[PDB]
Amino acid sequence: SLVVQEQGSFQHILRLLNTNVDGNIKIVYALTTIKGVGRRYSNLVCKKADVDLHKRAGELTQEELERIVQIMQNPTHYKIPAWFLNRQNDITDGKDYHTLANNVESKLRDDLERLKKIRAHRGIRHFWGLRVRGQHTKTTGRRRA
Amino acid sequence: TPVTLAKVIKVLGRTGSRGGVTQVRVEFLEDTSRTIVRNVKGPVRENDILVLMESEREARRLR
Amino acid sequence: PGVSVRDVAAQDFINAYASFLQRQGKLEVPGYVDIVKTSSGNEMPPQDAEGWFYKRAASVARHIYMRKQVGVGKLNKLYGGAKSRGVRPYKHIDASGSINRKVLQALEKIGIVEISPKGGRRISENGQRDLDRIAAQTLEEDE
Amino acid sequence: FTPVVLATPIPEEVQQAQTEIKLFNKWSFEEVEVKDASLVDYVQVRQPIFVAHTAGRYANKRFRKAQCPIIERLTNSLMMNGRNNGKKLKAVRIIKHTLDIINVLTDQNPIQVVVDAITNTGPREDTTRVGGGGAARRQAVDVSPLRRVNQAIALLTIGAREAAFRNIKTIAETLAEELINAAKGSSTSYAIKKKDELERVAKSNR
Amino acid sequence: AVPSVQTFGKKKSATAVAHVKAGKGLIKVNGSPITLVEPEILRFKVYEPLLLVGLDKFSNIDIRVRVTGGGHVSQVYAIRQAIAKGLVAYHQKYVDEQSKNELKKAFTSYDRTLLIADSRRPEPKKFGGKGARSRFQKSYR
Amino acid sequence: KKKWSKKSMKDRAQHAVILDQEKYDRILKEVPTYRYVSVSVLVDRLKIGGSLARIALRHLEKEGIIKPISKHSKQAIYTRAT
Amino acid sequence: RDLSEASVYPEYALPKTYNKLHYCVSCAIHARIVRVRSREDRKNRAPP
RNA sequence: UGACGGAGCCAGCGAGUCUAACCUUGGCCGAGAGGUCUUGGUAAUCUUGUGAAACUCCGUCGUGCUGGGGAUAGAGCAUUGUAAUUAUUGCUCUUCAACGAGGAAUUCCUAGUAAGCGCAAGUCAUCAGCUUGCGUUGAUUACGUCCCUGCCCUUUGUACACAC
RNA sequence: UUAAUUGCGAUAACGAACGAGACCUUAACCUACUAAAUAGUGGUGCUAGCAUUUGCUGGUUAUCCACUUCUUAGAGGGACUA
Repeated sequence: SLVVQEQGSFQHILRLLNTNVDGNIKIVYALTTIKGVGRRYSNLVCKKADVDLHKRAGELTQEELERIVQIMQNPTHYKIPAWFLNRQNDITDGKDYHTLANNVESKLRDDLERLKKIRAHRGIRHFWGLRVRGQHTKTTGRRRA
Repeated sequence: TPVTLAKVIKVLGRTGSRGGVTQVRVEFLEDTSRTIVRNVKGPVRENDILVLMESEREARRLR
Repeated sequence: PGVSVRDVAAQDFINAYASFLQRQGKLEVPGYVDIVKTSSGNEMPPQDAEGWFYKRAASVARHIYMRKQVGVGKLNKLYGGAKSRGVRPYKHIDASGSINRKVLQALEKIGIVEISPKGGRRISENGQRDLDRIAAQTLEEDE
Repeated sequence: FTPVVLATPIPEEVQQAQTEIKLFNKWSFEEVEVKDASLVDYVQVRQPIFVAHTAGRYANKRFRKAQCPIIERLTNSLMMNGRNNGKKLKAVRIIKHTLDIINVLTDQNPIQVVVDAITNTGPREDTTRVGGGGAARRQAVDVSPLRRVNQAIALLTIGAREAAFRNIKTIAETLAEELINAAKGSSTSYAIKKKDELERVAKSNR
Repeated sequence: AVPSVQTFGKKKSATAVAHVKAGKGLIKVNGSPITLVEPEILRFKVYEPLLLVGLDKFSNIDIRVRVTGGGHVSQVYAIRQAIAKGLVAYHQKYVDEQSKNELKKAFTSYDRTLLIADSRRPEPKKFGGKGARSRFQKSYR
Repeated sequence: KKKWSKKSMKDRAQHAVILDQEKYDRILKEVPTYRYVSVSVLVDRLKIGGSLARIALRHLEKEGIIKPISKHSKQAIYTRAT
Repeated sequence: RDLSEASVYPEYALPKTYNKLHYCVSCAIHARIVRVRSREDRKNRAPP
């Protein structure tokens, strides 16, 4: 088959977008391993980058990595219809922001602490560790420890 | 294992506590007029062939 | 003696029509293809980016040729499927009305398929001719 | 001699197979006589069948199943374990693949190796629950040809599905391997091991 | 007057009307040939009568089958019963009644259900259960 | 609750997605004398990845030694033509 | 049959065993040597 | 024997505005609800062949707790209601906590019934995981027995008769 | 004996009544008594693909002929173990 040198390019565990990724899988699903972005966004980004999906995750160019970096930095600069994103009309400004693996958890914690600080029923429920979406808790949610 | 071939000559009737077994009488191809009482786990009907690993036993009555 | 899409197998003929339309490339694609999932029940988008729209157009055009008059709601009901609604049991969900309507509009623009009276849409004369020509190309290539 | 042709195309090989002598596509129902007198009069022989899928009235009388085909019985048992209920189309696809695999291997008669596997896996001594009194015991009971073939079919099916659960090999090749292993005799196939273990306990409590 | 005979094969809900007349020797379903529906299994299933009787009996006979109702297996069963009955009606009305008798003898010898329509009509479902005979569940406490 | 397990190491297969000459020549000299060939055959008798087995099957059939008996999805059967 | 074919002596008499089993009322009823009868036919001295 | 992506894509007994709306056939936009006129009406002709699902083919995932979980939680559009906020409901996005024939026990199943999958009416100002009916594939051990749970008749014993 | 105090029968019983049956619907086989632009065939009012070879798929009412032997019908036929 195609011969690639047995250099450091093949590693058992590698770093990607501040997370850890194991290869030997598809590039798209390696992106799904990234926290906050899954199969839909990964396949959208790959398809709009026009990189062949049937190709493996062994050879990837520096220009392609910078391409993905720029896509995630400015998705709207890449003509994306802005409803695939996971934060529409944010409370801080109202723009469209795409989270990172850390940004999604920081944003989730920020809105959680915001609900607690504002002392809504949702915030009280999140504090008490109960179900907030109106589920039936009389027979569910026992092993909460 | 010595295997003997015998053919059922009369289905005597279903027996057992739950009825899951049937007592039949079987005749041996060799030594004409040699018949043995055997039991059946599944169905059994007239003119049916039979394989027996041992044939030196009889079951007469069950209750 | 007698070539007709009914007399030909479906899959190979539609693949041939897709390849022919892909070679020509004059269908006036809407432009927001490769982002849609062809429906609303699918959990994963399709596989080929520049593809599958030729396939959808071939399928709809051939379905119209089989039928007499068919609207966008009929297209969506026809292309729908069972949706995995989590713990709630699977239910039928329609296809994407926007994509069915836009492929009808594209067929209208290319003249393969035309508006019909009493409401609905009918396979056009030149569209039928092209369809049978592709099918006949299939009978000539396989036999 | 002339070839009587029809304008609707029909394959030449199947036309020949029709015109010369009645036969299946790749398997022969002729010269497949067995010496297993205990299991004859239960397996369908001298009745060739074009496709194993039949909507036949087989569960009304007592021994309609005797003249029912055995291949149909195998493909019927292949639909089990819950979600695989029904889907005779899938069942027929899998059995077709299994027979093709058993044809490409072991180039002798495929139905013949199938029936030899059936007879070898069919248990001839079983145990029945005897009340005993308080402590229910096992009773070693011989004699059932219908149950012999029934248990052989059930054993082959559940062994094939147990092999085909949670693994990369498909049910077709698992079933084909189980059938060939049971037919030739290897003391390794799951159906035959279960049959001989049941036999051993039956003889032990005999 | 083109001599056509109308038969029909039935199933749970699959009704197949067969028009058998003197033509060029063709079989067509919904205007598409019986030979090119490509199921790879039901193709052989519907070939069964034609394969068993040969092309001697379809020299100049056109048989058109219009189907409606039931699933795929029910439809192919209705197709096969309708085409068998249509050939029987043709060989009785126009070809020799002896030919019809021998055709039906061959059909029966291959399979007795070829001539007889299935009649296992679905059983209605009663209250207190999800199906016709199955009950819901008997929980005591 | 209870983990219902012992937390021991599993099979931990090393399914090869990339290879070299030392394995390519081995598979090339091994694909003969194989009465029945499929994805399962390749994986179990070669200890190679599923994708690599599929690619090798496609390439070998495109060259042409084995011929197919069934093209049905999820089950491909190839037998070498003598 | 087996004893007749394995016998040395032909036309063997093949004797039979004779004994008298005395049952108490409880054991006889339990083992169904006798059984509870209707009042009118308790007076049937005649065996069947 | 699975999830998904593409080509086929099959039932009727079921429902429907008159003192002010029922299920929907659209020129325009979106995988989403919504407007301009009535093609539908006092109804086998209109919705509706209700083109509704595991079902037939080419691939991806491929045994590694994976693409089976939306359990759970935060961002935007909306039919209904003069208030859907403690997701009524639908559609775009994510974490990975159980799952190696599932212990004591316990429930249903004789010809198209078990089971699988789907459709219609009921409750309704708005949504089915329910019930009542229907449709698709379809069942080896049942023409046997009281061993367990119950019965029916006869005989029998009883110190029982709100009756073991 | 099957589901039956279902019957055949012996008999201080004979003759009855109610339950079971009997009954009323449901799905099945009707090439009949009577059928509509709601399920079609040939010419046609208009038109295309395989061609001047006899057909299919298409698309429409008043311009008509033969039928409900597929949907549904009403004095209705058989199945009662013949």
